[PDB]
Amino acid sequence: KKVTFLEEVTEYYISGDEDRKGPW
Amino acid sequence: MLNIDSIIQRLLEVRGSGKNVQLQENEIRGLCLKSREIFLSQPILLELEAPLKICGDIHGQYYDLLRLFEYGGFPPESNYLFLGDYVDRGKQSLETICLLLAYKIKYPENFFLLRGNHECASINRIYGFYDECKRRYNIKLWKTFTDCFNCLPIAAIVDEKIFCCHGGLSPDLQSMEQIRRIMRPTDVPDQGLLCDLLWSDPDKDVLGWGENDRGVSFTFGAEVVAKFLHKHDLDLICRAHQVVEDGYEFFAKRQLVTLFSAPNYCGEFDNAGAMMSVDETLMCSFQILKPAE
Ligand SMILES: [Mn+2]
Repeated sequence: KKVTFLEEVTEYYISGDEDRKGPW
Repeated sequence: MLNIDSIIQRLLEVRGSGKNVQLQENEIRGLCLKSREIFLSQPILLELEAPLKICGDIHGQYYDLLRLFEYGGFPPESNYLFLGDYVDRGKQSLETICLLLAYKIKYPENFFLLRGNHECASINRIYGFYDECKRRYNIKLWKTFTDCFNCLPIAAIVDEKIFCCHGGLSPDLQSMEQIRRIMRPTDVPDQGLLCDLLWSDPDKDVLGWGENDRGVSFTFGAEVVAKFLHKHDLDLICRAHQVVEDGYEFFAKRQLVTLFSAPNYCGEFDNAGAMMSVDETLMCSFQILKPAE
């Protein structure tokens, strides 16, 4: 069992027209 | 009365739409009380097998959590380990932690949640979770979440080669048995082993240990990481707790990775969120969620 890494990374565009801030 | 399947259906209904899901108070309380029993029936240091998917901070970005399952596969299609920080900062901490606890209850040997530094009353009283509970339900409900969070596991080891925790290493950590001996329920203390696991950071300009700029816990350098992996015969440290531009970021020649799964964090950053897939032979790969501009 030996940890390795894949070179390709998968990207997806998602919603940017969205509220993500909360009150505190 | 607790209908887990129904709860999950209601939570997942909102996909494709930041709309709320309003569960009954006794339903949310039930999620906490049942999940607390399961957390305590499992070890505080989890021993897990690949394949699984690993996610860092969510911070109440509920629709972004849904998007992670949409691309990773909904439980139990994939096993999941989350690295903590489910609540605070974002708009929908309640929906977020409710869905994660529901899945923990439904698939307790396929679905795992670690404690982050925000699953701590002294932090999430201030950074939004308490306000959200008070506004939408009441104070009693916040106190019930606290009682549940106090029983979350602290660390996991995947196939005896990947050590996972929210924050990082501790100068006090000499034996895994030390983690195992931590009794629950516990609050997160202001210093010491449990504090460091949830709060410490790597730092490429530190040799050995340093004072952390946050005002809590420590920073540690690359050679601390190396010596730790060699001593315990591990290959990798997987942790969260720092926003990173691409959602993942390597440290010390890929002996440590930071994962962060809240895209566009707070609205105050332009970061992607990432998830790490560990396949059966421990080949790790990354999926990236990126807000349109
Ligand atoms: Mn954190």
